[PDB]
Order: sequence, then C-alpha cells, then structure tokens
Amino acid sequence: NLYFQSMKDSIKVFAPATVANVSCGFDVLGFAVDNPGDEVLLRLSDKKGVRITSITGDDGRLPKDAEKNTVSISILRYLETLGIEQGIEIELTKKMPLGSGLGSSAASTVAGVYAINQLLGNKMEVKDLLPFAMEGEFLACGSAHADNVAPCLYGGFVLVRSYDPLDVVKLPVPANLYATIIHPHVEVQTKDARNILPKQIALSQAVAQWGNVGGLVAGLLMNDTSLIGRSMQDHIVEPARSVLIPGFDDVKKAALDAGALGCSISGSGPSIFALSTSQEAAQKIGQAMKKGFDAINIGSDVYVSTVNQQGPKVI
Amino acid sequence: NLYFQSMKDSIKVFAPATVANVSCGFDVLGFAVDNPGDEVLLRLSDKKGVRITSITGDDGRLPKDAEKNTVSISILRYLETLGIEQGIEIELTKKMPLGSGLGSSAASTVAGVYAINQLLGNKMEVKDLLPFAMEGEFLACGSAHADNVAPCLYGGFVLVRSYDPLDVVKLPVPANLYATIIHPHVEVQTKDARNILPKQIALSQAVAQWGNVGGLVAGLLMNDTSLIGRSMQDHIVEPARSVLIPGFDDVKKAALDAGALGCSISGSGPSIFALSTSQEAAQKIGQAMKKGFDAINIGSDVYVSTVNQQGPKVI
Repeated sequence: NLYFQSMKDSIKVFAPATVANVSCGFDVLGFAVDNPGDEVLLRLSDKKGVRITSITGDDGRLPKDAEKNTVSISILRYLETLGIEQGIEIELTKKMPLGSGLGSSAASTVAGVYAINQLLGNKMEVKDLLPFAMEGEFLACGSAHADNVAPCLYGGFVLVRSYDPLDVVKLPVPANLYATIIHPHVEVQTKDARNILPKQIALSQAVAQWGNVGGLVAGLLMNDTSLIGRSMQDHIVEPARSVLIPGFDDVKKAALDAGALGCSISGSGPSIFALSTSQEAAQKIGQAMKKGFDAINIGSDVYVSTVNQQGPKVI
Repeated sequence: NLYFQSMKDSIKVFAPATVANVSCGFDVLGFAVDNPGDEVLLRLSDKKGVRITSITGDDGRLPKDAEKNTVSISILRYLETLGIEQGIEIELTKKMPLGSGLGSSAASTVAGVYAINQLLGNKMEVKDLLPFAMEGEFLACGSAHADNVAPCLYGGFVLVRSYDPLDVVKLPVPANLYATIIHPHVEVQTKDARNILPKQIALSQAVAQWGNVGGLVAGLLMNDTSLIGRSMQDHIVEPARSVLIPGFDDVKKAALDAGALGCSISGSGPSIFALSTSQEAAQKIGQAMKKGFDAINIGSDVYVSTVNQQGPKVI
C-alpha cells in the first residue's frame, strides 16, 4: 500500500574530497571534507554500453575510453554484478585538480557508483557499494585507497583496519574540529611520492608511530584536543615526502604558529591540511599557509570545513 | 579543624602482574590483572639508609645490595627528591615468578614506591610516582617498560603514546572482558626475546600493524567485541618470539578453539594470555591452554580475571 517511483532518467551526484593519512595514520585514517569534490551526471540510454559522453575540468588528461576510465569501469561492474542490461552515458565534471593529494580519482569513482545505484532504484545498500568503487580504482589506476574511498562514500572519519579482508570502521570526531586544506598550484607526481617511501623502517620508529596512531584514535573517540595535538607526529612518511613539496617546512611552521593542533601532508600531496578547534582558528591558519606559498610565488586555494558527515550528495 | 594521623610505622603493599603488548600493541598497550603480583613491606628505621632486610620467593636470584636493587633504588630516589632523611628497611616477597612475561620487576618497584609514599603521609600524587618507578627500573635492569609500570601503578588498561616525553593514557574497557593468563614452568630469557626481534621491518608490515593498534583501541573504547577479535593480530613480534616458547602454536590454537577473542604472548613471555567475554569462557580457555602444556609435560599456572582497575593495594 505504498508506491513511490521516480520519473527522472538522469541523476547528478557530487562526491567530496578526502584527506588521507591524517599525519601518523598512513594508509589507515581518512576523512571527508565539504570542498572541493567531483560531480558525475548519468543518463539512461536505449543504446547499449556504459559510455563517456564528456569530461570537463580535466585538461583532457583523463581516459575517454570506457574500459580505461575509473568511473565507467565501476558502473559497468555494478551493472554486471546485478545482471542489468542498461545503457548509461556519463558526463564527468572535475571540480578539483588531479593528483592534488585530495582523493580526486576516488571522488569521481564514488560519485559514479553512488549515482548508478540511486538512479536504478537503490538496489544495493550504500555500505555495499565500497567494493565496486575499490575494483574500479584498482582496474584503472592499478591501485586503490580505502582511506580515500571509504570516507568519500560513507562520509565522516574512517579507520581502515585491514585491506584484506576490507575492514572499515567509522569513528566519531569532535563537532568543533576543523580542517584547513591548502592546495598549492604545482604538481608533485603520485608516482614519485610512492617511490620515495622507505621499503624498510626501524622497529623503534614503527613503535613510535603506532603509539601515535593509538593516541590519535583515542583522542578522537574521547573528544580530547590536547592528545590529538601530541599524537599528530609522523616520523616515517612526511620526512620522506616533504622534500617533494615546495615550501612544506615553512607552510607547516606557519600553520603551527597560527595555532593548529597539528599539520601534515594530505594523502600523497602536494596538499597540506591542518586541524584546529574553531572556524576563527581554521581561517587564520589558512591565511598563514597561503602567506607561506605566496612568499615563494606559488598560487594556492584554501578550504575550511568541519568533517563532512554526509559523504556523497544528489545535486 | 581536621586531624588525621597514622600511628603505623610500617606498611605492606601489593602490586599486580600486568600484561604488556596485548597482541598488536607492542611496547604501547598494557593492562593489570588481579593475580599474581608482588608484596613489599617497609618499616621506618632510626638507622640511616634504605636497606634490604629480606627477599622471599626469589631463589636468591635478586640483588641484596641496595644500590643494585630496583625497589631500594626507587625509594632512595623518592626520598632524595623530597629531601627526606629517613631510614627504611624493605622486606620483599615475590608472589610471582621472575622473567615470566608478567611484569615482575615492575610490580616490585611499583609496590615500593606506592608503599613509601603512603607510609610517609602521601606527599605526592599517585600520578607523580611513575617517573620514580621508571628511573628505578632503568638504573637496575638498564631498561624500563611503561606498558608494565603505568598499568601496574595506575590500574586498568593503558596506552603509552610516547616514552620521551612520557605520555600515558588510561582507556576504558568493557566490564565483561576477561583475561586468562597461563604461565608455563620453563624459562625463556628476556635477553633472547629482545635480540630475536627484527631491527628493520617492511613498511607494509608496519601499516598492517598500526591499522590493528587503531582497531584495538577503537574496539576497547567502544565496547565492541568483534573488532577486538579481528584487531588482535600481531604480524611482527609474536612470529619472531614464538619460536622461543615451547608449545606456543598448540596453546594458541587451543585458546582460539575454546572461543578466545584473541590470544598472544604476554610481555616478553613465556606467559600467554587470552581475552574473552565471560568468566565461563575464560575458565574453559584456561583449561584448554593448560591441556596444551600438559601434553608436552610442562607445568603451568592459570589465572583468570577482569582488568584490575585498582592497581596497587595496601594489605
């Protein structure tokens, strides 16, 4: 005795940028922010196949071929799993720069999967879309990051406890916790940010790090601020990668002098994030980081928000 | 308009065994149990100096010389810090075996420091006794373990977020969480358990581990059981040390088949602990571990308790 149906034959979804690693939690912590993000539009087609109609905000850098593109691969797999024969056209709009360290590929992929699922009448739980977004990323870029993908899809702050099997845990965070993201207008390759990591690390360095990861998780779950500040030390990854990011040391120091809880590389960079406990503090942190990059003549965009609990959004 | 004074010129304190490492949290997680533990008796003396009168349960293995013994060093330092000239005799009773992986040296040291502080009228906060217990351990055994000492002194379950500076965090744990400890009657050296650890580990192994440490901390703070089970995997330390512990693999398997949440080496071994969610489960886990060591003709003692929130205790 209820009927709902949608007459829409198209849908537009927005999916948010995410900050991965979050200082000491390399490969295991990530959270979503409000901006920026990507948009995906899907229309139903009587003509078969998943096809890419158009890509914008791209500089023609992304694969137009459907079997090479992350979004089309994801959607194709979803349709195959459910045994649906349905034509789909995709228009993709990048509202964020690629290789920025902000989970760009993830946002597109999550946008597509979320989109297809809602458009075809919510046949799967949002929870269960994660693997498709993962396989999509894996098949396209040879490499999937759950600490980008999970918070992007689920919203909020996430611990990726294991990759195999995929074990993801959403954590509460204090409501007055703000993230300032600065994205410099320069491109550090993801490739060089991977290669530069050590293959081996000292046990005592690892212990120092997993102490901190525990300190950070406890600090968030318990709404304690002072513990988070002290726990946001990264002794392994940031010292290796920071050489790739122009002005990193000055920018970090400027954020800490402006009163940040802590500050590190976002994902694989060159973006940098800082945490603070109010929107006055977050803004002046953003202003001081901007002033760091300006002093070396590098253009920059600043974003300020609390953790985005929504995740993707129909627009 | 209040007077309290104690006429006692002696005091006896008991301090509990602790379980360090707790699976994946090598050097950073530890918790206290009810039994076993050590006892320290202190008397005031008109004759000067801190002196050891007697040691029991020892096999004469412990240093009788006051400048070589962990308990007397600790107490001497405490007295010096506060600028007190007071003679003290110490009688020490080991109610637990040495090098058992149960924080034996820690218990003695914590017992002494707690004792002296209460006996001389509580001049310091319990909180502030930790460094003295640390310096004591360091000067005597050349090596101090906060993940034994802190939970011993403070009670409960502890995260040691950093050693320098010393950053300790007490965490809540579910009230129905039980620990079964089995101590085999065989001695694995602490020396060989240190030397056998890798000096270097792969980054991907470290990541796997700090994911787990986060998974465990979140699991305890959130009273989730299933997450703790999955988070208690140690891919670095236990595989290296378990060769030193006779029957380890069979004993672990027997605990897991009896329904343990998880099971690993306690501190540096040869003791083994398992976690479960009821006192029926903890007991049958204990029985199955005992049966593992009996089958290789090694004597064993089993202890079962919830996490000891009290810490030291005047007796």
